[PDB]
Amino acid sequence: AVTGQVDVKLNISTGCTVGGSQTEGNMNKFGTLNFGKTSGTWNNVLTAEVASAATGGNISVTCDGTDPVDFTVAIDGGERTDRTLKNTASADVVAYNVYRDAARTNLYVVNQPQQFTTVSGQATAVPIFGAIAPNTGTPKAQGDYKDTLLVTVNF
Amino acid sequence: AVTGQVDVKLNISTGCTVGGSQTEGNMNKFGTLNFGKTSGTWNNVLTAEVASAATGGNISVTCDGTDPVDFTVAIDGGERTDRTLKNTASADVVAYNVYRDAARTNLYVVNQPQQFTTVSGQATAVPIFGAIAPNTGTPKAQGDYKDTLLVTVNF
Amino acid sequence: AVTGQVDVKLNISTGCTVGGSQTEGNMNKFGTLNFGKTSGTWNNVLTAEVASAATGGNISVTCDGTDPVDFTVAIDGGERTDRTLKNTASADVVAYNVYRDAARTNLYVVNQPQQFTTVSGQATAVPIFGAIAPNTGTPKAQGDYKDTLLVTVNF
Amino acid sequence: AVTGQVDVKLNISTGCTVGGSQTEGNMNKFGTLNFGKTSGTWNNVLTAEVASAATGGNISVTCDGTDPVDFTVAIDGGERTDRTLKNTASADVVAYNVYRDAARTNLYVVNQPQQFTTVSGQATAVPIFGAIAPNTGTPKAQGDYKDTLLVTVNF
Repeated sequence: AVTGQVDVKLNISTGCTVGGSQTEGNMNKFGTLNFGKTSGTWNNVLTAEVASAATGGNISVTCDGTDPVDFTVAIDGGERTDRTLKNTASADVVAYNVYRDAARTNLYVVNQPQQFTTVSGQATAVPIFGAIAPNTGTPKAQGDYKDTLLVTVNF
Repeated sequence: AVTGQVDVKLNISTGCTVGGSQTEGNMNKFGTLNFGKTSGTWNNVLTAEVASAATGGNISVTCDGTDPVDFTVAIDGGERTDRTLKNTASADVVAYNVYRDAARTNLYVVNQPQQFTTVSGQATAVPIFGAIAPNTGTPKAQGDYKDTLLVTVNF
Repeated sequence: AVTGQVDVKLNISTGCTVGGSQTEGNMNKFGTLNFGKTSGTWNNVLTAEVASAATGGNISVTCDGTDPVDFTVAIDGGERTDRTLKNTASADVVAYNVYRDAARTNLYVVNQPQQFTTVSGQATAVPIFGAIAPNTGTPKAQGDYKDTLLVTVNF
Repeated sequence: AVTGQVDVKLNISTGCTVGGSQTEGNMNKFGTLNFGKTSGTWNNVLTAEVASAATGGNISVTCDGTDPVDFTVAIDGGERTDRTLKNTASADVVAYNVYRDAARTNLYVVNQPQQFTTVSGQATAVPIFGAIAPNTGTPKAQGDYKDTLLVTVNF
């Protein structure tokens, strides 16, 4: 019998809120990274942007304050922690990655706070740009591949 | 701490691929819209066609299927979202537009899926015809003007 | 082309001057009406006096003459013309008013010359007493609320 | 025509409020310092405490916050600026003073911020102890003597 304590805390004072999300039960549904349909072996880098579940556009984070606030954005490694989509039925995997800029260069490194700014009376967008490498080796099995990345807007 | 979910998806079954592109790092380099050299004030509409980065000709989209597939083409508004080329050093801008037909009539409207057909055993070309209005007012500063339009072949 | 005339005039002879002001560029900075810090919903009437920008005390108007001079004081309605402070970022407003006497009774009516006396070898103070009504309804958003009342010492 | 600017400000964020007051029109009525009845020449120091206009007891200042807040209290010199009560009809004056502690030692010096503490979930009382010197010289005229001290709770 090892009984222990867990201090719970919350500082209600002046915070920042994330728009574009829908409450799926008790977990915020931020959006979808829909690469679309594809064949077994694709030569072009499959690429799609996150579509917020609430509006359809990009996640719009706004801060409830007057002065500028510097908030951070961190995305985790997905269900299996290595950013791989898994086929619903078979065990095939599809490696992918999420970048922050339009040219697939600034990668949202696993469990890292990619910095962000937010200004007076405005909603800043959180671009989560997906990208998949060209698979020109083995044709992955037919079906639907999925993953649930947990995006962590933290301060 | 606002943690949220982003569902990632990919339907590997029977897709369409875009030829004529080169993988620039992790972003597909589709081509170049080279208007060429010009003077400060041009009276003629400057006009050039996209040159695929892989072959030099037009982007050739082919679909990996037997039955005809109807795929769409969407081009965005460029780096600044208003189709303006920017001088590398100064802040001068050069407004332009991309059309689909040879007579500069069917405009690729910003973020719009201009429809396209593709047939059995064939590669369909994606004509991205550039066009710039005659500037007979103020002479833009010397140098190189650039823009990076993101073409979005989606299904 | 409607060209018209604007007669400019100035009577240099024997005038009155306002002390306690600092020249902000080409506009006389008379002072500050600092109500201080407050919570979303205040039950007490928030009340503060003008603090001259030059000395810190009350605006001291003196007249350059020997015989008594009767000069007037007029304050306008603020930036939006209805005496409301505006949040720097959001569009929330905070209604207020400026009175002349210590008991918040003699109101400086919008664009009205509240009379004043000035005597031999003396500086008369211009009490601009601010007052804000008790807001016990809706909590205004966090941040800084501002307004710039133009005080018009005229003869 | 000397037109000038008066910057108005208010920081709505997390403030402190004063209880025990009643809004007399647009001016907070804090209380009454009632020395009571007296004869022309009194040998004993006349002494009474402030009675809040809202409850009848002492002014109870509470701060709308969790952590302790250090607020200040400043009282001015009365209507004539020398702490003298004036007869309603005649010009006789009665010098007095307001102290902070029960032994008439810690004087609320004119226009001075006598410091104060306020703690979690509590209302701190503001003791305004009045005191009048023994007049054993000239008998002041009959009638009612009054004064209106402006108490300034500031942060």
